[PDB]
Amino acid sequence: HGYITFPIARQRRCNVQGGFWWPPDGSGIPDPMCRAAYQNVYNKVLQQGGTIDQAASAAQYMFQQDNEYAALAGPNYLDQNHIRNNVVPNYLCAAHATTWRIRPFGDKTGMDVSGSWTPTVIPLQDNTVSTVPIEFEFCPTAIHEPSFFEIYITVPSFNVYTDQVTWQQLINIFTGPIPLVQRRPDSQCNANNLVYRTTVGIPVRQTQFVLYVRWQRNDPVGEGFYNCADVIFAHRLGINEEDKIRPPKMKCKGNDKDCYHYHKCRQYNTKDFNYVEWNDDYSDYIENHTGINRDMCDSTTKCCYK
Amino acid sequence: HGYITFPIARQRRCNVQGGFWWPPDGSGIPDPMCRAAYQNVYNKVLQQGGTIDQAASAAQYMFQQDNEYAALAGPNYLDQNHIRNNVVPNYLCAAHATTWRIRPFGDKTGMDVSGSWTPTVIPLQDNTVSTVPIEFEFCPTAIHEPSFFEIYITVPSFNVYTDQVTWQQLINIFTGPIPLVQRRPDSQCNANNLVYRTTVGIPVRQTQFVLYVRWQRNDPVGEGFYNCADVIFAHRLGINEEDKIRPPKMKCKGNDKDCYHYHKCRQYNTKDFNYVEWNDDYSDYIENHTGINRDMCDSTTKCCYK
Ligand SMILES: [Zn+2]
Ligand SMILES: [Zn+2]
Ligand SMILES: [Zn+2]
Ligand SMILES: [Zn+2]
Repeated sequence: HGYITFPIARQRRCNVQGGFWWPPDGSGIPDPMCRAAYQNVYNKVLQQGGTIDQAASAAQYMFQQDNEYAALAGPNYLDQNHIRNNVVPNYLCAAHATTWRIRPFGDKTGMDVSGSWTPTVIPLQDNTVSTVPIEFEFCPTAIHEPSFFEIYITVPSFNVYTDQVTWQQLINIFTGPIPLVQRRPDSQCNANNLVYRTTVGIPVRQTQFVLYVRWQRNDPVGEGFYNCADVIFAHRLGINEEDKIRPPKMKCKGNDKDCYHYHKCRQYNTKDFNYVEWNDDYSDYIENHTGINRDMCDSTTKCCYK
Repeated sequence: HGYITFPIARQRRCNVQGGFWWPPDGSGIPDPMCRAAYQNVYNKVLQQGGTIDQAASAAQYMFQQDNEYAALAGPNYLDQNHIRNNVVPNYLCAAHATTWRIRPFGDKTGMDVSGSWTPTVIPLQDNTVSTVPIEFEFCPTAIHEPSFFEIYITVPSFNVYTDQVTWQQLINIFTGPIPLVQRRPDSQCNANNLVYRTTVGIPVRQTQFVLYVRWQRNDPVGEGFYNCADVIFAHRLGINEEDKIRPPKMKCKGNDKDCYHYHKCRQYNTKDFNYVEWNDDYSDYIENHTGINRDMCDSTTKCCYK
């Protein structure tokens, strides 16, 4: 049992943020995607003749079990076609938990909805890097050995706003054991003294992407843990350094001066231009001249029935 | 002569924002990409033995001539291979103006630098749309007829932060005459009573992209006007509606109430979680455990020379 702590797993972030214990309808959950995830399981149980308590119990079970996003593979856990077709065929972010009446693994299908899932923002040092190394931290709340990990990244055409995570949209970037090490005082994990920690080069994406992490136990039970992690790279602002022409080193003089550890925790207006007023009228232009409901003729054409 | 007013052309936005007349080194330009564009032409002239005035004159000529981002094609303006190889082979956003000593068309190469160019933000009604109609507005400051337009969009793999706009990264989405019509009171154009206005379905992009607009005169001179326009679609926040399970219409009662024109112009904290303090420590985690300078051993390992 466990979950990704860095980058924080989707279901882990929803659990830690809370507000899901009361009210029972999930209206206290501040994140809209964690709220929509809760409310989808809640609403689904109600549709199937469940009571408010059975609906709230199934939705709360999905959030509470953030360390048990699991599926049993049996003794044939190394068979790729067995995992992709029988163990986790779909509902990848839920680890194929689709039965609210049967626990384990209940119904965690709320976690596979598409939309604006909050990501870990990784800033780029330079916008030209091909890969960014990240030190993955997997938090085991229960210690299980022997075990191995598989880390996947979504293909560049995956869209988190509209797409379900599928095996056909995932690229394997890691496979093998991850050594069990001592947590650092820094650790995002607080279950025991140990973590799974490793550097993985993450291929750069110009869009929000998903990192799929499978933690498989090498045993006849074949229990595997599957987690979705939402990530995004922040681009560095300014000119690309390689395009920047530098001035020659000069020394100048004249009576017109205009002619020549810790870190820090409207501006575009000039003496010859008012950006605030211009950008407000330009925002209005965007609204009325883009989309299926844009102004075409009504502000210029008058008609009557003859 | 003219420039795109909607979506605002790259060189038009830099000109309107101002701050480029004084100081002569361009330090008064508020937008970093307009400033880097100015300073690249300024610095280039200085490197070639130009004086501060010849450097400031060439950089100011690039900004001032926002309606003359032009190239002469000659009588064979319909020959695609003549345009892509001889007329505008490179420096597409500058309309291949590479000579500061010779006017027209001077040096406008500052406009082809890569980086965080400010885009027109177009909000999506739904994140599942394939195309978004926009009403293009081309502002003619000089009226020229007969003439035609070609509108291009960049390929999905184009990256504005690092890539030069090339013909190999552009997809033609419009070709033909655009009727000359009366400006609307709404108009972003203020040169004369007329504009070029048309609806074009813009293919959806999940990243910042460029719209390349070529306004060609049908005449033996074959003067063409070429403009880059930076654009981005804003995604709608929340759950994708198609994934949303709705509750059944119910009527409830009990003593615990928790159980059941014009428009408008920290929040994620709950009674059971402090997000502000958690998200500050998590931002610090990102900084120290991502990138080539992340902490690996130094906070845990002590060494000495024997
Ligand atoms: Zn376990
Ligand atoms: Zn420092
Ligand atoms: Zn003209
Ligand atoms: Zn309204």
